[PDB]
Amino acid sequence: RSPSPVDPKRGAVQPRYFITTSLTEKERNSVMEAIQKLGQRAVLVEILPLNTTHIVLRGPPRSVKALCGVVSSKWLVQPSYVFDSLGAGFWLDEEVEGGLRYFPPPLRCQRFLLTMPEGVVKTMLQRVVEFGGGEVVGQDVVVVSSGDELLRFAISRD
Repeated sequence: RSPSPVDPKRGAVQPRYFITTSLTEKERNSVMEAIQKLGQRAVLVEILPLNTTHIVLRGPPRSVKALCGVVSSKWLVQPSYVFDSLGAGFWLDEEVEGGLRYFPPPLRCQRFLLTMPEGVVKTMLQRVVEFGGGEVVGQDVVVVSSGDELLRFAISRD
């Protein structure tokens, strides 16, 4: 988060399709109202809607939707990205605002060995791996014992 206070860097003038994840109802409604107020080709719109480009979340990626965004090259931005852009009068540059985007998709065509017992956590991680174009092994493998390990792998590629 480092825009210039004089001439803050403008983001590209193009459609932005926002969803939110794991926000409180109050913060979600505030984010929605700000997106609608700023406009300028942004819209608040499967695990992710097929038209998703941006995911608003508070804090680091933790939910299934946030992890699917990490591995499918969506922008992951804090609520401040929306409120700061409304304050500037235009959509700010996502990277200057501290937004996260991992390109190309970091799990694509990679094989993952989930060294954990069966359960909802394993199931969710298999869904994330597949959402990112990877394969879960049922040798060139990435061993994962936690979602944190998969996340740290996904953000450290290229």
